[PDB]
Amino acid sequence: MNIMLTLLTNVTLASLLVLIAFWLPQLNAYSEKTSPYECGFDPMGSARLPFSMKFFLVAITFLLFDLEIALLLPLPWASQTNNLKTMLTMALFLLILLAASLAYEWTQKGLEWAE
Amino acid sequence: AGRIASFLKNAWAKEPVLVASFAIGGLAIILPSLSPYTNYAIRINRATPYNYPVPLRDDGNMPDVPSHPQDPQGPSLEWLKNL
Amino acid sequence: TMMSGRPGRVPLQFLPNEARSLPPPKLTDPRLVYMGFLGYCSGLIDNAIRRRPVVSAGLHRQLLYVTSFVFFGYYLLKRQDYMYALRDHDMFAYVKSHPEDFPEKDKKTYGEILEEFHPVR
Amino acid sequence: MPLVYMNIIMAFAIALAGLLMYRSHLMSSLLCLEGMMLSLFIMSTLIILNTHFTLANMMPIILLVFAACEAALGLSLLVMVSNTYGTDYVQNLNLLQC
Amino acid sequence: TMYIAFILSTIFVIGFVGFSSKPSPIYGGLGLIVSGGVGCGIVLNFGGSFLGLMVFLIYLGGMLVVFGYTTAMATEMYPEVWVSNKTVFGAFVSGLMMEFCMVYYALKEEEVEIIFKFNGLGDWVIYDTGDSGFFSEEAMGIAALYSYGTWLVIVTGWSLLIGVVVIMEITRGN
Amino acid sequence: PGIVELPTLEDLKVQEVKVSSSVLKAAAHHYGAQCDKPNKEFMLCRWEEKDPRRCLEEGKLVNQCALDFFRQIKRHCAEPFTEYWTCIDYSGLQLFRHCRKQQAKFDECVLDKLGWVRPDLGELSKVTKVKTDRPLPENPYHSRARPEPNPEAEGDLKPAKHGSRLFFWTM
Amino acid sequence: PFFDVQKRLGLDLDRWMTIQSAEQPHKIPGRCHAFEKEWIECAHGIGGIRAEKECKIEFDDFVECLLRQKTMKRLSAIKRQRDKLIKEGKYTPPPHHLGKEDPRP
Amino acid sequence: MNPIIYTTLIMTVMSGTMLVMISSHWLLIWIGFEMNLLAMIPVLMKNFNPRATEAATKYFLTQATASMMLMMAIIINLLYSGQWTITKMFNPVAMTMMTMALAMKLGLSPFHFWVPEVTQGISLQAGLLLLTWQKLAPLSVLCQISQSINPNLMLTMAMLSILIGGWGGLNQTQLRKIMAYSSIAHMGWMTAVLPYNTTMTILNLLIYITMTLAMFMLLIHSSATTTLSLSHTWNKMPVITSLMMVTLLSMGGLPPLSGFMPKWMIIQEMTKNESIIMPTLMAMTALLNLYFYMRLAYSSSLTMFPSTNNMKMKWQFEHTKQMKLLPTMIVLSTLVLPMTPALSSLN
Amino acid sequence: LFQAEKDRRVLQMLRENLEEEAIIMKDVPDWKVGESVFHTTRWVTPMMGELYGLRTNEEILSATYGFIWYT
Ligand SMILES: CCCCCCCCCCCCCCCCCC(=O)OC[C@H](COP(=O)([O-])OCC(O)COP(=O)([O-])OC[C@@H](COC(=O)CCCCCCCCCCCCCCCCC)OC(=O)CCCCCCCCCCCCCCCCC)OC(=O)CCCCCCCCCCCCCCCCC
Ligand SMILES: CCCCCCCCCCCCCCCCCC(=O)OC[C@H](COP(=O)([O-])OCC[N+](C)(C)C)OC(=O)CCCCCCCCCCCCCCCCC
Ligand SMILES: CCCCCCCCCCCCCCCCC[C@@H](O)O[C@H](CO[C@H](O)CCCCCCCCCCCCCCC)COP(=O)(O)OCC[N+](C)(C)C
Ligand SMILES: CCCCCCCCCCCCCCCCC[C@@H](O)O[C@H](CO[C@H](O)CCCCCCCCCCCCCCC)COP(=O)(O)OCC[N+](C)(C)C
Ligand SMILES: CCCCCCCC/C=C\CCCCCCCC(=O)O[C@H](COC(=O)CCCCCCC/C=C/CCCCCCCC)COP(=O)(O)OCCN
Repeated sequence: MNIMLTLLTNVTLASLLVLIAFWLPQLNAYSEKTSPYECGFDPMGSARLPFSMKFFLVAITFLLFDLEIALLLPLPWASQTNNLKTMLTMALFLLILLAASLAYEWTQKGLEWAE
Repeated sequence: AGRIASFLKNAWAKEPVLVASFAIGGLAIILPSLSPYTNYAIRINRATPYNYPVPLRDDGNMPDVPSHPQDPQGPSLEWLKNL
Repeated sequence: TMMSGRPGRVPLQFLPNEARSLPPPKLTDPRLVYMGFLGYCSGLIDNAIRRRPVVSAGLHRQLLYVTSFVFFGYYLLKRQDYMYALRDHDMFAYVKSHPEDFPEKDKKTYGEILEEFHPVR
Repeated sequence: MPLVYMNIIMAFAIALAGLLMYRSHLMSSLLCLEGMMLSLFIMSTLIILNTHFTLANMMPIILLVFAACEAALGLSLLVMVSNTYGTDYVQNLNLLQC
Repeated sequence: TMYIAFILSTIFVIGFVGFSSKPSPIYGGLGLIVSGGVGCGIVLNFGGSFLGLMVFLIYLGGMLVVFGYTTAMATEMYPEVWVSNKTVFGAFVSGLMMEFCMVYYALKEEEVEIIFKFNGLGDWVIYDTGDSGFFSEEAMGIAALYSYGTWLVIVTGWSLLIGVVVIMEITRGN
Repeated sequence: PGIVELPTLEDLKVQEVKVSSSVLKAAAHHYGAQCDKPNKEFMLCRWEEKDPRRCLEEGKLVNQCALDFFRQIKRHCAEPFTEYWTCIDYSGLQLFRHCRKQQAKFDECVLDKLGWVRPDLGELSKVTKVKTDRPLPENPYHSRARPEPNPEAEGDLKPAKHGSRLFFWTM
Repeated sequence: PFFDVQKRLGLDLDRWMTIQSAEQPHKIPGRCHAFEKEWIECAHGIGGIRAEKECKIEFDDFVECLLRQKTMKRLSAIKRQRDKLIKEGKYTPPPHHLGKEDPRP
Repeated sequence: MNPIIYTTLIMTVMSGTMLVMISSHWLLIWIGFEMNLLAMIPVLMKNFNPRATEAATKYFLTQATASMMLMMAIIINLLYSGQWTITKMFNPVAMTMMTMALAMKLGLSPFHFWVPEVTQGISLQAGLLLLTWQKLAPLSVLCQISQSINPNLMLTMAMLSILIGGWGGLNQTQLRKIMAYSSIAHMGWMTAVLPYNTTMTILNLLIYITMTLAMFMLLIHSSATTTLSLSHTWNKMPVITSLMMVTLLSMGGLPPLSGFMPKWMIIQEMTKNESIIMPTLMAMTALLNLYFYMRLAYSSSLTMFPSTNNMKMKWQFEHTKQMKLLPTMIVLSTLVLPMTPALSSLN
Repeated sequence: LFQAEKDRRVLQMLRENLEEEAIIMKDVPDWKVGESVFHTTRWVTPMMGELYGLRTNEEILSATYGFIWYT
């Protein structure tokens, strides 16, 4: 309830700022003013063409490591259990496997960008 | 031992970050199995009363179960008080 | 699944202890001889595929083929006999314990039974 | 059953129908595949939280883990297809015939 | 009542309709992010704050990679929006109409689908009267992944490591 | 499948304990030490009977013990207790940590006027035993008779008669 | 199909998580722990066919606790009748149902 | 691909299948399916080319959709029962979802096209592993949940699989597509017997796996992936063609070969349940499979096709790598009819 | 003490709900007041609408969302 009211207040304030921005000042638009900016010269192609991503493997590894951090997050509560030895073994197991994944990718050159 | 010393010297000059990382990880793996306070942590986690201590029906043959909380029978946290 | 989940069944047990009370298959069992024949055929096919003399080459290899087939065949026959004996045991137990479902019937002779006659002409 | 379960099951059905009806892009179908697992996660956690199945609260996290493993697999296959053909169009996956 | 969970469920279905009508991966990711946030809200209302925040965070991270990949792999000269194409707009309107019809029928009467029977009443009605104390049941059950569920941790970690190996092998080429 | 039987509104009435959570928390260890017997009896009844309608008298005895305890406090240590729970009430989390002086005065007052010893650490959480006259619930779950188990295997194992009997195989 | 390695070796890999009446952390009970316990103890050792034939009462109570369909039907019927009665002014809610009372602590 | 990586991927595929076959929990079974698919995709993409990439993409899409439907069925079953143990499913809708998902994973019609497409796309070793192991797992799940299977749906999909496999194999000339349609027909037979005797399902699985292994290993030995490529094998090593001919005769169900035992036992078992029309239709439809097996046998061993001139150098050279258990698979796929009553041991 | 208070409060709410049900469902042809939906006679905890069903929206919202919405 309170969080919803806060979110509504913030979004309303931002929208009001946009509305004031687009209606208060004097407007004068023509084709040259609204054309895309490429440092004074017309763009040769289009900005919607494919843009090669030289770190494509690191993004997938980031997805997997995001899973790893999601698994690791409930650790502060897991340390309140009586099975401390088992919990410690499992936490260290997960972190060692994550380290092994990082080392394997590093040695197999998955962290290097495409040329 | 000479090969190990040379490897450690070379790594400490080229990859001090990795040397420190592996040292910290190895100490994190090994030390808990040697510290005598791991069992203390286990006991402290056990001593925490999250839920209600449901009493037991007295059969007249429960000498180790206290009748009142302040009776001598039952677990004591005197070790935890001075810790 | 008929005999899966049978009471007292130990999982992953090829031959339980109760199977020891059944007669073991004879070493001259025709089924064991057929298993040895299968092993010999496998050895001959192995020689043929490897382009060795089919009948003469690899006598040790052919002997190992026959021996392995006979060994596994003996144990397989033991398990098969145990399972069939178990099936008969369960069937007889059910028949005995459900007499109203399996009642004896009065036997009439063919002098009392009337069967229609169909001439062939 | 309350209407919340109806809405979540309808969301799963919509995401399933989206995946089974390709348009041009493999990436769009990968997004449709990711949404199905989001609906599964929401349905599972709504069921588990309502019945107080305490030990089952770890199941949705494993669900998310294998979800993003599948997403990683799909992205890898998509980059291989895009390298092969220049576009992620599913029309180019026609070399093999039934 | 206030029908907060029902409204959120409707918004969830709307976001699903969007990214399933599939205008283009940019707007599909936008709709999936909206759906993830709304599902976080739904499960927060139902009780799982950790689970809601985790699903929202995981999908926010996941759609970041999708944006970079559609900028490189799944882009065209004129990316399609819902009103740009007739097929996309038709699918979007069909999904919206089906959702509106289901909502109206459910609110007016106890709607029994061809698959399941749904009763129009309170999500607050279906809840439990009892309460926990001085701990979170969801947090304890999730943290039980390490004391309990040793097997699950093993298979999950092995799957993640094998996934790293697999994504390395698939994109090897040659 | 039957009419749910509920206590009437007349026998659910009892003299309430009309003090706030801060007042209850201030006099919490002394309360747990002084009224242990009725509270433990009520808790044992609740966990054995698994039915609120079967332990109403125990709850009324709990209320009576609490009222007597607070009347004993009121007759002797009204001012130190008032200062203690006024200190406790200010804190948002109602922390014992911030009121160790007013708590000291209250403990001194109850130890002298009433001879009360505050429990040590780990004593109220101990599992104690209760002497009760109410019989042990024989069927608290209202279970039915369990279905009879299937008969076990009997007799020794004999070889299959005539073998497999699979078509023409004679073994 | 099913190689019961867990039963053979005495391992516990997922049986701890199969049911909601098993050992839970901090002894947190399930919503329908009693009903699941009753159904399981009824159906134990008699097989699926006999369990479905004979423990149907326990299973129906379990499913009713799980989903609350009959209870929701009763609540909806009472609500509809009360709304119809107050539509014609034939029913007056009590002040304690209207919010003019002091509830119990 | 490094040999260590390849063997660890094979180990992971087998680990996923074994997790499926040993787990008593639906979540763990789904985890096993996911692990199997994840480690199976690179095995398909081992020999990198556009055809292999396309086959892997189609396989991944099909298996991901099946896994989504399977998890939905699991969740729906949990909603109405609160049970995670794999037993008879408590909701007919969840059972239908699970049946469709497992049929899609197996390749039962009308979920079959990916089977010929992927089998043609991938190499011979990949096709062998795919067929055998990826039929091994979902059939285990189905055998566990057989008692809640809808007989109408299962038998409909089975008969469709038999008919479609027969017709597709009739049309194809590519050996991998022929093997895929044969797989579709055999899966149809197995799932047709499934709602009555899981023991007969397992027996047919074992015989089919033996025959498929023998045929695929013979193809790898001859290095022939088309009909005309196989037509040149008689001029280099005529023994392999004869062994392939007898294996083809066995796979067609001709007595007294091993392929007749599963059909015979399944027909008997279905007859015990007062089914006559279905056994008769299934028996009559397999003649299409026999026809295209016989057509393949005509081209390879029973006739001599023209050869080329470098076959003389091929004569001069000898096969190096030795197939493991190939003679055993050839013998077990043709000469185990007298050992039929061992299905009790299989029970 | 809180367990006893909770039991008394729940029983009182159930009893007054039963009285109101008797007042309301009086002309219904086939309706038994207070009839259970369970075959067993064992006590079953009220769900949420058996207590706060015939009560005000403020009370219902507080009971069902007050803890979650309190921040
Ligand atoms: C013996 C009767 C067996 C009956 C059936 C039993 C089950 C099968 C037997 C097991 C497998 C045997 C070995 C197969 C490969 C053979 C290769 C070969 O050349 O072999 C020649 C070989 C000698 O030649 P070599 O100098 O070693 O090498 C020359 C090159 O191989 C020269 O090679 P190549 O480069 O000239 O190769 C070209 C040739 C290559 O052709 C072959 O290699 C033909 C054989 C392989 C085809 C598949 C064989 C069967 C596999 C199981 C399938 C089911 C079988 C039952 C089917 C029933 C319904 C039909 O291809 C063609 O000519 C193409 C045109 C024909 C194609 C269309 C016809 C196909 C017929 C398929 C079915 C045949 C069934 C009977 C097979 C009998 C084989 C001996 O002789 C044998 O292998 C004879 C068999 C073993 C005899 C052992 C005798 C021991 C001592 C006496 C024991 C007396 C009884 C004991 C009891 C105590 C008494 C006192
Ligand atoms: C979508 C948002 C809804 C909620 C809005 C909540 C309040 C927003 C507060 C922020 C305001 C930001 C702008 C600040 C002021 C400066 C700009 C300004 O004055 O803009 C006003 C704009 C100014 O027009 P403009 O386009 O020339 O704006 C440029 C202004 N200068 C020159 C200063 C740069 O006024 C209008 O657009 C309308 C002018 C009169 C014509 C009326 C036409 C009819 C429709 C409206 C009247 C009501 C009709 C009722 C009947 C309907 C049915 C027939
Ligand atoms: C070794 C066999 C090799 C062949 C088979 C390979 C199969 C894969 C490898 C499987 C190895 C693990 C099997 C045993 C799992 C143990 C599960 C559980 O029973 O043991 C735990 C004990 O765990 C131990 O601490 C060690 C766990 C194993 C540590 C990691 C070793 C496994 C590495 C696997 C590498 C990845 C390969 C797997 C995929 C192929 C429980 O301890 P506990 O505290 O009482 O539990 C508390 C529960 N309470 C609260 C109810 C009481
Ligand atoms: C105490 C110290 C001593 C211990 C001794 C060891 C005890 C036995 C150990 C067994 C090996 C360890 C486990 C390894 C895996 C077990 C595999 C096997 O042993 O299990 C049996 C399985 O045995 C095999 O099924 C039999 C193999 C038969 C092979 C031939 C099949 C018949 C084909 C018909 C034609 C035959 C042609 C001739 C063939 C050569 C039964 O296990 P079960 O848990 O219950 O299976 C559940 C699935 N079911 C119920 C559907 C069956
Ligand atoms: C095993 C228990 C610890 C558990 C895990 C430890 C935490 C996580 C650490 C692993 C993360 C990934 C590690 C990756 C290791 C290999 C990566 C690699 O390839 O390194 C190479 C190889 O370089 C090396 O030297 C390998 C690192 C060797 C360090 C290991 C030493 C082990 C130390 C053991 C304890 C010693 C205690 C000494 C204490 C000193 C004071 C702290 C250099 O990289 P470049 O490609 O050259 O950089 C890009 C250039 N364009």
